[PDB]
Amino acid sequence: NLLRHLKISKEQITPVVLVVGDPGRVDKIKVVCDSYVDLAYNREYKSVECHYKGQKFLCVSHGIGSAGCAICFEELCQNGAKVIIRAGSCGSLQPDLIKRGDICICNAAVREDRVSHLLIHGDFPAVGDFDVYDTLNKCAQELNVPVFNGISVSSDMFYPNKIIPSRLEDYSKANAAVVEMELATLMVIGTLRKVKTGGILIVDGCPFLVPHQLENMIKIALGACAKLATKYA
Amino acid sequence: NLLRHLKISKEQITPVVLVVGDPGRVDKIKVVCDSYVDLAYNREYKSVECHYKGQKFLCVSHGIGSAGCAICFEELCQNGAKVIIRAGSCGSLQPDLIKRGDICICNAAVREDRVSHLLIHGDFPAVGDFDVYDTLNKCAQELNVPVFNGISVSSDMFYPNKIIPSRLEDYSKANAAVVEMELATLMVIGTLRKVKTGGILIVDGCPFKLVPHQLENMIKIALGACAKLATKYA
Amino acid sequence: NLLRHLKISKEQITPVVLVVGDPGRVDKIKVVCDSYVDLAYNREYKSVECHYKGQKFLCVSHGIGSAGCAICFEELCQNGAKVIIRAGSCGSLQPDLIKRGDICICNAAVREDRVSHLLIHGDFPAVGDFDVYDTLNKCAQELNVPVFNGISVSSDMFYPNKIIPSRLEDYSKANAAVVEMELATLMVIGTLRKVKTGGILIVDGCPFLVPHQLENMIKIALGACAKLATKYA
Amino acid sequence: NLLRHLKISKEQITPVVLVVGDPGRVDKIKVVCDSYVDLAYNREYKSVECHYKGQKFLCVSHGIGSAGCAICFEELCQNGAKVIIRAGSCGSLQPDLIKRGDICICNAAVREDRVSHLLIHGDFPAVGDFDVYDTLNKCAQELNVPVFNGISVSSDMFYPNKIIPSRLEDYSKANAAVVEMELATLMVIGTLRKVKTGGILIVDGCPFKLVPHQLENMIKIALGACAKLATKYA
Amino acid sequence: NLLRHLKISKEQITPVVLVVGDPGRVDKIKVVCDSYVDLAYNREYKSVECHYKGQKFLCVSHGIGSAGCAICFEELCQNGAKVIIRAGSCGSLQPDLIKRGDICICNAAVREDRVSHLLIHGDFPAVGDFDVYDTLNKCAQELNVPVFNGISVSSDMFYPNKIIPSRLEDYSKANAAVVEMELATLMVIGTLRKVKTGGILIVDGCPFLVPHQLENMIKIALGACAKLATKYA
Amino acid sequence: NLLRHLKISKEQITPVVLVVGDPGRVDKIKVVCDSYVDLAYNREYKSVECHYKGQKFLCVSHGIGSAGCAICFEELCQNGAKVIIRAGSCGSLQPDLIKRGDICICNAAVREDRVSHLLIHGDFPAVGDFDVYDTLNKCAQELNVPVFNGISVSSDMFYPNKIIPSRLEDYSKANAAVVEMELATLMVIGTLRKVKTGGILIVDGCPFKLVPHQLENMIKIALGACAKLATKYA
Ligand SMILES: O=c1[nH]cnc2c([C@@H]3N[C@H](CO)[C@@H](O)[C@H]3O)c[nH]c12
Ligand SMILES: O=c1[nH]cnc2c([C@@H]3N[C@H](CO)[C@@H](O)[C@H]3O)c[nH]c12
Ligand SMILES: O=c1[nH]cnc2c([C@@H]3N[C@H](CO)[C@@H](O)[C@H]3O)c[nH]c12
Ligand SMILES: O=c1[nH]cnc2c([C@@H]3N[C@H](CO)[C@@H](O)[C@H]3O)c[nH]c12
Ligand SMILES: O=c1[nH]cnc2c([C@@H]3N[C@H](CO)[C@@H](O)[C@H]3O)c[nH]c12
Ligand SMILES: O=c1[nH]cnc2c([C@@H]3N[C@H](CO)[C@@H](O)[C@H]3O)c[nH]c12
Repeated sequence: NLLRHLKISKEQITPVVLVVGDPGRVDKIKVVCDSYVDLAYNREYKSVECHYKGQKFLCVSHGIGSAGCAICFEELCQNGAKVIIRAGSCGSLQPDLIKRGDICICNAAVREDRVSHLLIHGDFPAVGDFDVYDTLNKCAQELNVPVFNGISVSSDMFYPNKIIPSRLEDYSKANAAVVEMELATLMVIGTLRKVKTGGILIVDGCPFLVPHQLENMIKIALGACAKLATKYA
Repeated sequence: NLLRHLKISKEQITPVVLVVGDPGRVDKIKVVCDSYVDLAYNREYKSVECHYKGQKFLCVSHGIGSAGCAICFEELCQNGAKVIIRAGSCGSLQPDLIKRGDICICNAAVREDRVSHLLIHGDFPAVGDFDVYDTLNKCAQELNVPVFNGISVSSDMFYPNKIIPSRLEDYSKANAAVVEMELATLMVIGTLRKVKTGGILIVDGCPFKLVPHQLENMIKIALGACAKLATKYA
Repeated sequence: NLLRHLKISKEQITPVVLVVGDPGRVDKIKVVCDSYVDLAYNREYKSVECHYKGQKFLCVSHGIGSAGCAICFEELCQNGAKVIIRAGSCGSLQPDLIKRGDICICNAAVREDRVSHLLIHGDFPAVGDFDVYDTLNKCAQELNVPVFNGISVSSDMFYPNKIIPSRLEDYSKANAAVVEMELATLMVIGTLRKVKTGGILIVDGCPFLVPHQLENMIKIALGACAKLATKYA
Repeated sequence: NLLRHLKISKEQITPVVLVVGDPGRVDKIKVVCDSYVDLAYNREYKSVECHYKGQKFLCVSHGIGSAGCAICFEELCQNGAKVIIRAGSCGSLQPDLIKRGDICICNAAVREDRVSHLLIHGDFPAVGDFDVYDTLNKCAQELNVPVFNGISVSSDMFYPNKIIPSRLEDYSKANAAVVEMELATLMVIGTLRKVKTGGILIVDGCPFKLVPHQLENMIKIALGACAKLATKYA
Repeated sequence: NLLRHLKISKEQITPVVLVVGDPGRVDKIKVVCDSYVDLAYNREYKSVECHYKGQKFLCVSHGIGSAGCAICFEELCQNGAKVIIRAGSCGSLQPDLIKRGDICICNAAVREDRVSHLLIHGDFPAVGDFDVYDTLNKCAQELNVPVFNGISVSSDMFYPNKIIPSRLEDYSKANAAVVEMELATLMVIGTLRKVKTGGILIVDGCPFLVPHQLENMIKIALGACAKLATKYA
Repeated sequence: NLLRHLKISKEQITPVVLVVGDPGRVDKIKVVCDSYVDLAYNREYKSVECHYKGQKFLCVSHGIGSAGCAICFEELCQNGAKVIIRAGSCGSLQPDLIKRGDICICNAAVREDRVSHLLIHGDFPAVGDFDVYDTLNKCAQELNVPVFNGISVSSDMFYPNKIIPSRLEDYSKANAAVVEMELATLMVIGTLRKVKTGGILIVDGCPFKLVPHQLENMIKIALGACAKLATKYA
C-alpha cells in the first residue's frame, strides 16, 4: 500500500530520515554506508534504506524547491517519520567569513516560501529541533570538522530580476548565514506534525563542491542519523 | 559552456520548448516522436531534442513545484527560448463538469506560489500568450479531441492542513477550472522575459471527492502545437 | 422593474454590451450606428440600445473608476449580459513603441483596484475571454487597422504624490503595454459571473484623442459587438 | 488654461467647495441658492458657482467611487481649494438606531478603497477637519435638525459576493455608523494636500435589512456650513 | 473584587480618567490637585483618584508601549470609564514649526502598532472624540497657552535600525505633526468600546521637558478632565 | 553619561543580563542572590546588579509589552550586553499537558508584535541562542526540576474582542506550547544585534479554560544559567 509520490509503504519508513535535494546524491551516499536497500524511484523522489554503524534509516531525495520538497516531507511525517535531517548545499551571505566549501549547521530559517504560509500564519517561526542541532554539532566535533552555525534564508527565488529587489542583502545585515531553498519548509512542516528536524549545508557558491569537504559533511549527516536512530531502535 | 541546472548549452536550446514535470514523461514523449536526441539529465531536469513533423524542439522536465520549475524556465528564457508549452496533469475543481481524464487548455492561472511574487507585484496577472492557446485549441480540433478551457489554480500546497483553510473551494466558486502546481510561474516568467507560454492539462484526480487514450491524445495535441509553432522560426 | 443604478430593466439588457467611460461618448457612438433607442440616463450611467450591421447591442457608460464601473458591470452581469467589451482611452507604458493615437487590444490587466480584491483573493488573474480578444483582433485586420496587444495596468490612481512611489515604472519593465482605470475590474467581475469580456483602448497620453484613430477604434469595437451579437440572435 | 477633468480654470476655484456624487444633484442644489453660474460639465463632473448668504463657493459632482472622485478632489486641491465638504447619501450600519432618512455628520472614515493606499500607508487615518465638522454640527443646531455623528465605512464594493465575506458586519460591531463610497478618499487627499474636509450624509437604505424634507434639511445644513466657512476667506 | 492588572475595583473607576506614561508622573500630578486618594500600584500601573475644581477623576499610568497600555485601557473601558484623556510627551515631525517644549492637541493617529490590528482591520481610523478635543482646545484658550493640532504617528519602534527604513519621513510629508507610542491604541480601543478619548502631548525631542511648559500642559489636561467630569456628576 | 530610558551607564552593563517584566520582581530576585547593588529605577525600568555564585550580572525590568520592552533590549544590546535571558510568566496553550505552575524553556517564538516587523521582514524567525537554551535546560537537570520545552506565542493582545478572532487556537493546533508578550521581540532584537538570548517561563494561567515553590525553582534555574553564562566572560 503505497505513498502517492514517494511510492514506498508506511512500514518502509524508518524513524530517522536523511533528506537530500539531488536524486543523484542518494546514489553517492548509499555507496558509503555498510549496505543499502533500494526502495523506489518516482519522479524526483529516490528512496533508499541505509545501514550504517549498526543503525538503519531512510535516505530520500526531494528535488529543488519548497513546493516539491513539502510533498516529500508531508508523506514522511504523516507516515511515521520522527526525525528528518536535511543535508544539502547553499550560498553564503557572509562572504568575508563563510567561504566556498565551508559547512553550516542551521537551527532556524527565513520562510521565504509559500507552502509554509498556506499551512500556518507567517508570524510562526521556522526553527529546528535542538537535539538534532546538538547531535549534528557534536558529530562535527568528534570528526574534528570546523562548522558554522546560523540562520539560513530559504528563498524560492534562485534567479532575481531587476524589478523587485532581492531581500538577501537585508537578511545578510540581519545576520543570516546562508541561503538555500528548502530548510524553512522542512522546519515548519516538522513542527506542525511533531517531527524533529535539522539542517546541515555545504557552501557551494557566493551569490552575493569542494570534494573532501562534501565527504566530511556527509560523514556528519550519517553519524548524526545513526546516533539519533539508536534512541528508536 | 553549460546552463547551471539544465546542463545544456545556449545553442542547444530551440525556439520552442515543451516542458513537463515528471522526468519519466520525457522518455515516454520522445518515443512518440519521429526521432530524438538525448541532451542531458541533471537532478530533476532531463533534456531531449525532439523531431516531429519535420520540426525540431526540446522537451525538458522540471520536477514538481514552482521554485524548482522556475529555475528551469529562467534558464530557458535567459538563453533563447521563444515559446514554452507546459504539458501535465491536474485536479478538477468542477467535478460535475470536468471529470477524471478530461483535457483542459488554460489561458490564465491563479498565482498561489511565491517565486512569481518575488519577481513582480501580486496584482500582475498570470496569463498565457493567446497564439499558443489558439494553436493548442486548433490542434485539439484537427485531432477531433474534445477539450475544456479555463483558469488553473497553481498552488504550492498539495497536502492541506486543518489550521489555515485551503482556498480551492473559493477558486472553484470563482470558476477556476482546474488545479496544479506550475502554470502560474511559467506564465509570469514568460511575460517578464518576453516568451510566449501556454499549458495543456489532463485531469488525474478530484481533490474535493491516467486514462491511457486520453493521455495519448493530450501528448498528440501538445506535440502538434509545438511543431506548428516551431514552423514560424525557420 | 428597474436596475438600481442603470435604471433599465432586465429585458432591456442585450446579450452583448459595449461599455464606455465618458457618458458623452455614448452620444457620439449611437450617431454612427444604423439607428438607436435611448433607454436611460442616471448619474454617470447612460444606456442606449444600438442597431448596427443587422445586430442589436447595448452601449452603456460607467464614468471613471473601478468602484463606479463595478456597479455598472454587476448590474449588467446579474441581469443577462453575456459579453461585455470595454472601449476607452489609456496612457502608454512603452513610449518608444506605443505612441499617442495608437490602438491597443488587451487580453489581461494588473488589478491595482480594490473592488476586485473584495470579490476574490489577489492571486486571481484579471484576464479576458479569448473569443472576444480574437474577434476584436480579426476586425482590426479586416478594417486594415494596425493594433498592439498586451497587458494593461488598471490603477485607481491617476495623480501620484511624492510619498509612495508609483508602480508604473515596475509594471512597464514587466512589459505591461498601457495604463487605464477600469479594465481589470471588468475582467474579474466577468470571470466571477461567467460573462465574456474584452478591452480595446486608444492611447491619448504619455504619463511616463487623434480624431481619425478614435473613429477606427470605434468601428472595431462596433464590428466586434455585431460579430459576437450574431451568435446570440 | 483648464483642469484636465473638471474643465474649469484655477481662478474659477473658490476657497470653499461643496462636492456631491450625482451630477443631477448639482442642478437641484443651485436652485436652492440665491443665484448661481454654470461653469462646466465634463464626463461625470458638473461645476457650478453658488451664491448663498452673500457668500460664493463652487458645487461640483464627482460620480460614484473612490478612483473617480479622487480625480476631482486632486484637481481641486492642487488648484486652490481650502475647504471641501462632501454631501451625499449612505446606508445605515446601525439599523436599530439610525434609520432611513436620518442625517449623519462624520468625523472619520474606514479606508476600504485603493487610491488612498497608493498615496500613503494604510496605517494613516482618514479624518476630517474638526472645524468643518463643528461648523456642520452648529448649523444643524441653528436649523433645529437632529443629526447623528459617527464613522463612515467607505467601501469600493457596493454589490458583495458569496466568496469573500463583506466586512460591514465587522465595522458595525466596531461602531461605524454608516456606509458609503467616497468619504475616506476625500479625507486622506485633504490631509495630504492641507485642505480641510468634512462630510454630511443622509441615510437612503439599510444594507442589512430619499425622504424629501430630510434631504432638503441636509442640503440646507451643507449650504449653511459652506457659507459660514467661506466667510473666513474674505 | 479587583481588575487583573490595575488592581482596582469596578466601583473605584470614575467616568473620566487621565492616563499617563511614566508612573512617576502620577505622583507629580496628584500633588497639584486639591487632594487625592492613592488606590493601587501594580507593575507599571499606578492608580490615583484626583480631586480638582470640585470634580473627581482617576489618573492612571500605563508605561511605555501599545501592548502594555492596551491592557490598561481595556480594563478601564470594560469597567465603566466614559472618557479617557492621554497626557504625555512626543517627538516633532515638523521641526521647523513644532519645537521642543511645544504643546500638541491631537485628534487622530497613525496605527503603527499591533494590538489595534488584532482588534480591528487596519482600514479603520484611529480618531478621537470631538468633544474631548474641543474641551482640550478651549481650556488651552482660557489658560492662554498656544497649542498645535494635528495627527500623531503612534509607532512601536523608538530605535530604528539600518535595514527597514523608518516611515517617519513619509508620515511627516503626509503632514503628521508628532510621534509617540500610545495614542492610536487608545483611540481604537475607545471607539471599539464606546469610550470618548483624546490626547495632549508636549514635544520633548526632535527625532528627525521644558519645566513651565509641562506645567501648562498638565493644567490643560486637568481642567479638561474637570470640565468633562461635570457632565457625569 | 546615562542610557535614555534605563538610566544606567554603558560601564554598568554586564555581559549577562536577566530581564523580567514586573519591576516588583527585580526586588524579589535580588534578595535570593548572595548580594546586590541597586543601580537605577526609571519609569518601568528597575536596574540591579546581582551577585550569585561568584558571578556578577544585571537584572532589569521592562514592563509589559513588546514596544516597551524593545526599548530596554535595544539600550542593553547597543551598549555591551552579550547574553539576555527573559524570565517571566505565561499562559498554557496545551491545557491537557501543560498546567498552571509548570515551567517552560522556549527555543523560539511567534512574532505577534509590531516592533520586530519594523526591524526586519516577518519571514525572519524569532529564535533563541541554543547555548542559552542548553544552559537553562542543564540547570533544570542539576536542580532536579522537570520542565517543558517549546514555542511561545508572543502576542500584543491580552484582551481579545469578538470581531477579529484570536489566533491562539490556531497556534495551539500548530503545537505552540505557551503564550506571553515579550519573547519574540527579545529574540529578534538579539539576533539583529548579535546578542545571545533565551527565555524561561512559568505558567500562571489558562486562556482557554503563581505556585510559590515552582516560582522559586524557576528563579533558581534562571539565576543558575546566568551565573554559568557569565563565567565565560572573565
Ligand atoms: O547560492 C544558492 N542560492 C540558492 N540555493 C542554493 C543551493 C541549493 N541547491 C539547489 C539549487 O541550486 C537547491 O536545492 C538549493 O537549496 C545551493 N546554493 C544555493
Ligand atoms: O490535484 C492536483 N493538485 C495539485 N497538483 C496536481 C497535479 C500535478 N502533478 C504533480 C503533483 O501531483 C504536480 O506537478 C502538479 O502540477 C496533478 N493533479 C494535481
Ligand atoms: O494616461 C492615463 N492614465 C490613467 N488613466 C487613463 C485614461 C482613461 N481615461 C479616464 C481618466 O483620464 C479613465 O477612464 C481612464 O481609464 C486615459 N489615459 C489615462
Ligand atoms: O448603502 C450604501 N452603500 C454604499 N454606498 C451608498 C450610497 C452612496 N450612493 C452612491 C452609490 O449608491 C455612492 O456615491 C455612495 O456613496 C448611498 N447608500 C449607500
Ligand atoms: O521622540 C519620540 N519618539 C517616540 N516616542 C516618544 C515619546 C513618548 N515617551 C515614551 C518613550 O520615550 C513613550 O511613552 C512615548 O509615547 C516622547 N518622545 C518620543
Ligand atoms: O496568559 C497570558 N497571556 C499573555 N501574557 C501573559 C503573561 C505575561 N504577564 C504579563 C501580562 O499578564 C506579560 O508580561 C506577559 O508576558 C502571563 N500570562 C499570560
